[PDB]
Amino acid sequence: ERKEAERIEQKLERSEKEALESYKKDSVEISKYSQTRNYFYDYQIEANSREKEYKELRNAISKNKIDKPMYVYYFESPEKFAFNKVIRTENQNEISLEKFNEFKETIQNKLFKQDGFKDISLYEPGKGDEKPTPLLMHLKLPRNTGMLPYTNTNNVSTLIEQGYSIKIDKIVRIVIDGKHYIKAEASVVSSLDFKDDVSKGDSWGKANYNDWSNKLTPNELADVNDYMRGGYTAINNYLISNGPVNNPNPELDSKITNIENALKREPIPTNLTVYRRSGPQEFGLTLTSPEYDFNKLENIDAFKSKWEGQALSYPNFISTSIGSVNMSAFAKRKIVLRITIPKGSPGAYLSAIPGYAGEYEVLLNHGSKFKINKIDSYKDGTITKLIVDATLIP
Amino acid sequence: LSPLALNTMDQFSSRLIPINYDQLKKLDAGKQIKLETTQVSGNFGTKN
Repeated sequence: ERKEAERIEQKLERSEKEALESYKKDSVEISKYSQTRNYFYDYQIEANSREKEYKELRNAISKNKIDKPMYVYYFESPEKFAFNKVIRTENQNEISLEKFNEFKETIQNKLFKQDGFKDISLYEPGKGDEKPTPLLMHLKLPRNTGMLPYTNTNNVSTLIEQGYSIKIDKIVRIVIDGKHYIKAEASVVSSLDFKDDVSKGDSWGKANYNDWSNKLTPNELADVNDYMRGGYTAINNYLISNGPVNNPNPELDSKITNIENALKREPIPTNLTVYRRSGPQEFGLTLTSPEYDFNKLENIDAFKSKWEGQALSYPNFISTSIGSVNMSAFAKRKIVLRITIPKGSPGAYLSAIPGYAGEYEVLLNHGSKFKINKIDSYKDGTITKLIVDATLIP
Repeated sequence: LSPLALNTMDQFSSRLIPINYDQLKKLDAGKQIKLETTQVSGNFGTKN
């Protein structure tokens, strides 16, 4: 479809032309920068030499869209589907029944999100195409997604940016030119997310939760404000210490019930992802522990082995920051929790109400269960921090 | 400037436009030929 590509490339001005030219010879490093971009401080995200490249590439990708859902196809490494093993090596031909069994059981119900530029195709991988990994996934893009095909010296390939989480229903074994491959069918889940849109996130929060307090009696609003202003380090510690079992008492049970009712009163209308900078003490680890030191690769590997796919829970009141930038108050923490909140789930925006209510603070029900999907790391100066794709379970 | 000349009918401008002997007689009687335009092709420009 070079005719469409030449029709659509003329409307691109010089800036998009240079962005695509820089992409064509340096796709790998631009992409690698694209996955890990938004977790740095508010200063680094404006003082790099590739931030403009990312912005203009996103602009070019979102310049032209698709009017209907259409299927796309590409090769994905199993490492991004919470599989730390290798299914079948490059020189081998066939895959084991066992390896198929663990691979299928590993992705039973787990949603994985991708947030970088990537190369996809609209056709099955026939002859003349390179095959990086034994994994094959047929992806279903929804309506109005970024779609900017570009042409090489002889052939044409397409580039998209992902801001969604994908779920795989079934996997099968197929034979392509004498080798065994795994074929997965996946779908794109709609949601909302603000990687760096501080203004847009603030606007969304104030638009939704400005009318929040209009439905509440003044006494309950005053109680909530007082509790979040003065006793945030008291009730949380009381809940952590297993109060209802050790020392039952109504003076705090009333507070817990009122806060739970207020937080359960209003569910979200649309899926959002919140970022919690979890502390090492939350996972029961201390700064002097060798497993805590994430500078080495083996500690990251061990944490992934023992905590990827495991369940999590927060007996305290959950506080989340919608922003993805590193904050001064939470600078030293290496673990950032990427909680995906689906529609109908508890959660209330506390920054819509006036005053300094915190850092984009959002409160949820105590004792909430969490599901961990994947554990990945990025370079942060000299140290390597930690990201967990938490999921909220009813 | 002077008007342009349209005197060929084929795709490669190599065949002139003929008429009959009776049509020639009608033209010699003082009758006139009327030119009607039916359609016009053309392009527009899209500016980057």
